[PDB]
Amino acid sequence: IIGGEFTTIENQPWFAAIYRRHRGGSVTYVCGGSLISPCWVISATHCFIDYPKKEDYIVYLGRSRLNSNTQGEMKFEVENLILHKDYSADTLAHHNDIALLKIRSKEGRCAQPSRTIQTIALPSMYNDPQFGTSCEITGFGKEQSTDYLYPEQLKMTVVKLISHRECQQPHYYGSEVTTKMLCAADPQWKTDSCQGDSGGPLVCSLQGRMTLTGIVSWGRGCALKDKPGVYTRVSHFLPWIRSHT
Amino acid sequence: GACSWRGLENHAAC
Repeated sequence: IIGGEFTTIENQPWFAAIYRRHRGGSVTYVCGGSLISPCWVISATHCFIDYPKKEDYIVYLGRSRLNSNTQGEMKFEVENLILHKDYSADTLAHHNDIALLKIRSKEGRCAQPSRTIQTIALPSMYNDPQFGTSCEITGFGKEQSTDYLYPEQLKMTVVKLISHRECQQPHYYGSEVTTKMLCAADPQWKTDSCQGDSGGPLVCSLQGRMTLTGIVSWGRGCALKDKPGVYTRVSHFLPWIRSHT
Repeated sequence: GACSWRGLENHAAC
């Protein structure tokens, strides 16, 4: 997250921290995700495409820090890793950039809701907020595009939804942006998601409830003029989500 | 570069 503010997991208790085991035992952060039911985390296919083996991943819930434990956190293995069959990528755009992780602990349990671990509501079909609506993004992603490291503490910020029509302008992303994507950005381009925030939640209040409107998918650089963050438009994938969960 | 962007996390070529 470029700009914005530091936060803790209580402010985004559906946030899932996804890591990968190596290859000699080191564990590195991969991407964010969102808990949509006790056993299911939703994220982006691009986070896993190159290394699709479920055994390689660890998921944490109730975690506020990257490399240190947080009191109340839960650690999970990935029972199933479901990537979208229609996924595709070019230099930039990732199409159908959506993934589901079925989570299970060593002891065979799913998530237990608490003050630090809660599910996030899915939107109703084809129902998004109007353009200019302020939404929140959360993650352990880079604080500056040039940074080598990720922040140790969870961050969040606010970005405003941009219309498909504005985002498809040539100076923005042209044809790269489809109707199954949502653009969002800061009016001054001063705050944004960035590398390492992929798979994480874009949350909007809809019909009075915090709703998973988007999943951080792609973009050119970060907090860059005329280059919004691009998000998988969750309201266009409800049949896929329902079937695979 | 592209490897510093959203979209290329956990990629072999990066």
